[PDB]
Amino acid sequence: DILLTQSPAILSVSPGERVSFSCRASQSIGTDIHWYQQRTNGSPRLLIKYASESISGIPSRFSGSGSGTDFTLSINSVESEDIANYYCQQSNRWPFTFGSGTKLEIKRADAAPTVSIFPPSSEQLTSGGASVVCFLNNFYPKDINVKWKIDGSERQNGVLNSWTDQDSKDSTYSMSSTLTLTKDEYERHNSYTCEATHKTSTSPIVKSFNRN
Amino acid sequence: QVQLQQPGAELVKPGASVKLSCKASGYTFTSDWIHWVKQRPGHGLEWIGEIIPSYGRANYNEKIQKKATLTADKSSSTAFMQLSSLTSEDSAVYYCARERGDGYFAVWGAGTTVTVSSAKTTPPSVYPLAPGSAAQTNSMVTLGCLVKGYFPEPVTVTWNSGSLSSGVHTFPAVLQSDLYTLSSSVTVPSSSWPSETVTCNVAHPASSTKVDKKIVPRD
Amino acid sequence: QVQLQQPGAELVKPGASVKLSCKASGYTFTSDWIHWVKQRPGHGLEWIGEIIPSYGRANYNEKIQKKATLTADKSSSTAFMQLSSLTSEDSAVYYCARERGDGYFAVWGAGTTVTVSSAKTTPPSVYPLAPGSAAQTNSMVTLGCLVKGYFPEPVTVTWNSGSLSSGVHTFPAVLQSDLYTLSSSVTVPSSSWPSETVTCNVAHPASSTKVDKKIVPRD
Amino acid sequence: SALHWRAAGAATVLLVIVLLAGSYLAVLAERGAPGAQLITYPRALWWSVATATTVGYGDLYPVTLWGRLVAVVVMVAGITSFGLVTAALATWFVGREQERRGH
Ligand code: NA
Ligand code: NA
Repeated sequence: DILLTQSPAILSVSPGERVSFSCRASQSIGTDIHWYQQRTNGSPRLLIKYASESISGIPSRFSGSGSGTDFTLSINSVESEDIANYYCQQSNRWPFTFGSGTKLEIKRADAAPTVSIFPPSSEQLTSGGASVVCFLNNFYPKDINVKWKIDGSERQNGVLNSWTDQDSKDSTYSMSSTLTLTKDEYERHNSYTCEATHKTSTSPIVKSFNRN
Repeated sequence: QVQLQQPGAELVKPGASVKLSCKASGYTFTSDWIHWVKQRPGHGLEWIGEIIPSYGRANYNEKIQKKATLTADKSSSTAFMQLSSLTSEDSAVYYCARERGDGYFAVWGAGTTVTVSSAKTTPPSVYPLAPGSAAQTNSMVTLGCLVKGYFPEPVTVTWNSGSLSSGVHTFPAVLQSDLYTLSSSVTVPSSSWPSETVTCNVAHPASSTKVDKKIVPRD
Repeated sequence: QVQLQQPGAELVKPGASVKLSCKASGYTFTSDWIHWVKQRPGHGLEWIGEIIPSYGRANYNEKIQKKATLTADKSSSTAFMQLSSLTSEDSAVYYCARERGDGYFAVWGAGTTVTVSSAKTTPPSVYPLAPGSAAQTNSMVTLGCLVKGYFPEPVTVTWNSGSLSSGVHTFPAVLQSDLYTLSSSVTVPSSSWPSETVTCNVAHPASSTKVDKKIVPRD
Repeated sequence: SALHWRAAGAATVLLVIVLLAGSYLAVLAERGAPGAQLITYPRALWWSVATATTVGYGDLYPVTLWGRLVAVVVMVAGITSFGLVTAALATWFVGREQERRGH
């Protein structure tokens, strides 16, 4: 069993630069190695077969290097679409083995979030449920704090937050905040506010709606 | 065209067994090998096995426990994986891949999201999200729809049946009391909506349900 | 005799392309291989490629980006290197070398000093440097000439057309506002100068200019 | 079209089939054994060519029983072929020597 080691784990780079992922085998394997790209939720995609040989359909930016134990996958002019996990796979001896993987990350310019508040639908209210959804879209860096206020008073219970991995469209991040309350709780309150605190602005970017 | 086809999701009770399918079109040689790869949430890829359909000889990863058993139907060009006595550690996405017998796996399958739990299958609750009458807009307007109260993963969310794609974020699900919850957002030029119809398409393969909901402004 | 011949310098604008030449005399077999080596300022040697002129098959370093493309003219015994889309990282000395196909590079070229910048070519300003009437001498007398206001590198400085060599220091150029500046010194026995003529020869290949200036005492 | 020339052609044709089948069978036999190198068809092909010509490179050799049985079949077929060519060549030269002396 050939052990493959991909160092480092996470790799950060500037946009338009050259990048290089290394994959080392436990013993000499010649050129019997293959690279795969896998984005979020998607299935693995073959990039470079037999160390250097390219697959048609694959961008000319991708090129493979190395023989023996040291192997390298390189991208010239790294763009948003390249943000993914990268896997090396050997075929020298049985059984076939994969590398741990290397995640590519793009360090871009700072971006302010696109805050949007949404009242619960009347369809949800028909079933007797209430949820105020607030999106924070296309911000950089990923570090952001979301604050919920009801009628001016802070709320913590029922808040569920979900973050996205770096977006393959524009190299940014997005968060979704969901404040879940019972219909009865929603009916006895007036205003609901979604605050966003980010590195780009010292003042909290807020969005508010009244139930009236 | 899409070569390999797998069921989206499979729900299994702890201790019970499951057979996974993988049919293939296009070029299907006698020399072809169908492999199976295991990927746990936030983990790397893990080779489990391989089988040549034309002879039926299968090989298995002996490093991990041999939970699987590989068989193949010749006439239908479909490969199968029989997994039995499953624990929580078996809850993973399972891929099938075509290997021409020359090392690399050229074409991959969609993946079967297998969840090992005692809970029952729940269809999703799709609710639209339109901007409040108090909030204003500029050149772009952001819309969305909420998906909540379903089990298990995953759900496929597209906009206008996938035709609308640029500027769409589908946020990862959160688990709370045996039920998942996620949201998807879409950003279109302010001029287009709602004079041009916008609809999110949500598919839940575990309950075999697909529902559509058009985004309309608040009253 | 000098086997391989290269142009001294080549100026290229950022993003533009350039072809580099390398002709060879002496023994020129069919089995011969012409390589190309890259050396950045204060850096090691870096193999880029190789080509057999008699067949035209070329091989390139895949570790770094394939910027170059190798071709060869048979009748003239000249090898070429086509480099395109150049950045500041491409600013280096490029050698060509003859390899008999047995590993080592026996004979090397002079090297082409390629500079990637948007600035224009500037001929040098050569001014002589004679000792001041206040300063005295002993057994040896040190003279010199200043080279300033030129772009880009390099410049070839010799004394009495290279015939005078022992005790000569040619100082490295300094860059200031898109223009280089250097100096060269010569130390001769006090008896010789100026009863015997002393002249520094400055050549600037980028502007294709060569100028001479005889050192004479101050008034 | 004499026997020895027919047989040599038949042996050469047969050998190629033995090579191709031999490559295919090697892969099917080797896969499953941990550390096995003859697990890809193009690799096994050139292995067969080497093995048929009685040439071995390093540790490029089957580890399984059936894989080694395939190797035996490849080897025997290889030697039989290149032994049959010699025999066919010998028959041609002895025939002409019979004509050379008017026998
Ligand atoms: Na031998
Ligand atoms: Na040997």
